[PDB]
Amino acid sequence: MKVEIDSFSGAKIYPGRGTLFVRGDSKIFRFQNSKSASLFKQRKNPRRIAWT
Amino acid sequence: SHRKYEAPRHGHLGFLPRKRAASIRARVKAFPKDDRSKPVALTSFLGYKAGMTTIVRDLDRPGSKFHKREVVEAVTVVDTPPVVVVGVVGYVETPRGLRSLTTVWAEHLSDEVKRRFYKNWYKSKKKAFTKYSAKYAQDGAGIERELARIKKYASVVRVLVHTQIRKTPLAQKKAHLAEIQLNGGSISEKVDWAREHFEKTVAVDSVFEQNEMIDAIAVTKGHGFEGVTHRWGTKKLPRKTHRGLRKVACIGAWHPAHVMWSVARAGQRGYHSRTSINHKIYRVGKGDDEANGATSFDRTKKTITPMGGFVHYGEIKNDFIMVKGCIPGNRKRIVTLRKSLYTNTSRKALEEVSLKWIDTASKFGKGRFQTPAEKHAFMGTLKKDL
Amino acid sequence: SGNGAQGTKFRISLGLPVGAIMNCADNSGARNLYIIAVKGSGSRLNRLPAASLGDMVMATVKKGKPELRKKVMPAIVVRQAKSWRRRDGVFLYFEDNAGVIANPKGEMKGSAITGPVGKECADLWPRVASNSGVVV
RNA sequence: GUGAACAGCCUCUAGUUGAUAGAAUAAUGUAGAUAAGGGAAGUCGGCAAAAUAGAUCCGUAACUUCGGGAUAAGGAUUGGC
RNA sequence: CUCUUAAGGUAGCCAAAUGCCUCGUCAUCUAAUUAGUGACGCGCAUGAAUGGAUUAACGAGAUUCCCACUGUCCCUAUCUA
RNA sequence: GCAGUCAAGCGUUCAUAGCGACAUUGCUUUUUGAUUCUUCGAUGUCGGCUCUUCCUAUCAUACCGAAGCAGAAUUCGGUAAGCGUUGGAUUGUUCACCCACUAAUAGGGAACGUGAGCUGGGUUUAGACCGUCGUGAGACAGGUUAGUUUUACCCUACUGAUGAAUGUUACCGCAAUAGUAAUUGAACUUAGUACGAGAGGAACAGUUCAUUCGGAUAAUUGGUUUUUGCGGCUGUCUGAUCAGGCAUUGCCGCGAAGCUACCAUCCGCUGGAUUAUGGCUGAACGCCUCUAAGUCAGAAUCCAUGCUAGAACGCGGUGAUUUC
Repeated sequence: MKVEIDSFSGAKIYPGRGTLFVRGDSKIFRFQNSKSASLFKQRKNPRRIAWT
Repeated sequence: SHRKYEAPRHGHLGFLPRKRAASIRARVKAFPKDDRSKPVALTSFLGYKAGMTTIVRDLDRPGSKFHKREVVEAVTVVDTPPVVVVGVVGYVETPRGLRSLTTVWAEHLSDEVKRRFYKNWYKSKKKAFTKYSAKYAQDGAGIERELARIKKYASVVRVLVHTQIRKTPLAQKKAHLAEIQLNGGSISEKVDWAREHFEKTVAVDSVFEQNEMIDAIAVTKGHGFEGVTHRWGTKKLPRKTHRGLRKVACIGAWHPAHVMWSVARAGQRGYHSRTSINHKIYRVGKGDDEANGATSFDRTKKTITPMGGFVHYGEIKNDFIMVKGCIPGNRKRIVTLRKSLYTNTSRKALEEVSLKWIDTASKFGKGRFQTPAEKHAFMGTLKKDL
Repeated sequence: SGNGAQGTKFRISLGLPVGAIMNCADNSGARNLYIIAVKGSGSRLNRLPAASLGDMVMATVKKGKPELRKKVMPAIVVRQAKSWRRRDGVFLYFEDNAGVIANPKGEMKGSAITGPVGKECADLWPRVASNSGVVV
């Protein structure tokens, strides 16, 4: 098991928790949870969001 | 007519009658086949489930693409505080079924169990096992003899056993109780093991062991009066159905001139009792041990207890168990474990699993931190800290 | 799947049934494929065939060159767009439903592929994994 | 008052507060709703529903009784200070 | 050539809301079509104010295909009153 | 429609591997007829949807035999209904055709199952068009178009629930009985082996996965939101602000808990008796023979194990059994 960071939010992602998203530019993103993922689908700014 | 498209039935008929249970607790309709070769030990145990959590390990299945690779799995906790023995009893054969002839009982009994016999305890004299007690206070007289009365007879022996519930978080204040069959040899010895074990506490660590397969026997959840769609997974009917669609249509033909037992119909869904076999153990629980939650590889003083606690259940201060999977029964329910009936090879009942990591994250949310410490380190100080 | 599967497959949430359309990640000359069947599929009353990554199907070309169009041909998924689970525990989903073309036995009739693909179809059908520059 | 507007929504004067009520919250229902991936494969049949929806600006087909088609299509924009 | 007509269906039109045999023959749209469209015509039994051929616009009219849309379906779930 | 018989012939040769003429015996009621017995003081009229059950004359799945069967694949046959038997275009369709997946894509009954269970597409009223016939109202298993689908609260049956009486009451518990369920395929090895001239090309064991079904759970993923929990936006009222009200839950973003999903996860047994069949010994019949006596092994079979209710008139064991 390896521990990661949220491609949106900046959190440790423990195994089989959260999700992953992929993008046809081969790029990978990780999400702890549906919140961050939904912001992502909303194509949002994790630098204007506060709690990141 | 020759039903046009010939498909599966819905349902299992061999779980009927789908009804509520006689009891919340699940009796053991059979026990393992004994060999008169062994030491004495039980064939079962009882415990209170508390929830699930998640487990990380490394697979050794030589041919799986995940061989020697990490995986995750889903397990549950079963609070196994040390069972008590209170009395045994004896059974013997007949032409017409095994049959009891004595129930011997200890001298001193916990108040937390004799409440089982009562329904309005708070206004009683408690007056129980008392004229029996005075059978003791003589050397063994009326008592040992029955044990001998059993040894004379009684192919099959069992043990009346109960819990020190009060340690559990719950406020049931009424222990449960049950039988267990014994599976050493030498019934004359079995009873003697027991006669020693009267009022003597027992822990499962003696009995079960890690990487062992078992069965589980318990009473599934309750949901209640349900419809023919869910209770049986029948179809939902289309949009333009008069008088509801969450139905079954043709419960039967003209002739036969009745309704068959084989038809999806409404009725209770849950509080049944079920038999869940072959769920491996991955770890034993030690109430008198911090780092129950640890592994070889993780190594923090973490227990199994999650941050903010289990849902509806709470702490795991007692001993405990970890078993692979999702077992029948819900939080706070008494669960009758049981050793298997037989010898499963399977190339999976034989794997010495080692644990890598155990998730303690809160389940009252979408948990991040295993722990306040970790949590504190990451976020840092707050307006609460000084 | 079938004749060409370089081994086998741990299940993944089927998310590309019939009537469906999925892009083409190769350079064969088609922009879409029309998923209509699956190999070795289930068999059930008014359930539809479902199809997943690594699976081999039959499809048809709507948009592209006429030598391709208006006929059936085998295809192979490489991207699902539906969140499946890997026994590492994780849930991952591409952003596209994407497949390619082949003969029955696993020869890409094209010459290369774009974008990501999944280790499943990769290790299950080799040639793909050759012409892939990317995998996850 | 918003708004184009006696549209809908809210409010003042004036009038009402009336339809058997209470605790519960299972099925089946009625009426409204929401749903991943897919997208009519259901289907007799896209019935229901969902989407589009205003205003400004641009762009605008074949056919045509040359009057229309035409909100054509199809695209953008819209806040607050 | 010939029988016959009071006259012998002209021009136009179609498997058409009229074409039994008919799921007519060909081509198309489809992966695939008794459908839909186009065309052919010995047309059981088309056809000229019994109105023929066509026709812009209009149509809660019928019929087909495509895009978008969506719990119609896969495949079923949940909440509400 | 289905099955047999005798064997002219075909099959290189060969009647009977597989086939079968000329004739012939029968069977089923799933076609359609035939009859008119019931029902015209009314049994809801085709088809589809859903749901269950049942049969066998078996497509597949098990086990075996036969082959003109080397292997391979195929074919004829046998016990077996246990288990399975699909997605779709067009047609109102039944039926049929086509496509495609398939291990396989078998036939059928149940008041031509099934309308107080749907639908109402066709048929089969009334309106309307056309064509042919008819002087005409009008007709046409000729076409087309639109056209109200009622009632259960009763009895039973099915499901689930409760329940008086057996000295009371409580706890543990046996099991008559009844039901039952798991099924199917692929990949790797074997094995490019066996076999075969070669082309080609296997099998059991064994491992990993999956299909269909079932039963449980809901850690995580996803879904759902009246937690009206949080925050956001409009419109309007509260003098302002603050905090808020209505907007048939105002709308939006999140959204814990709960529920839930092959959209998620886990699990799904081992022994016996046997069929077919092949066999041991061995008679009749001084030989032989799987059989008569006897006997062996052996199937997806049967019964058990196991799993599920617990007989409300089946039961044991056991604790305690009121005083003014």
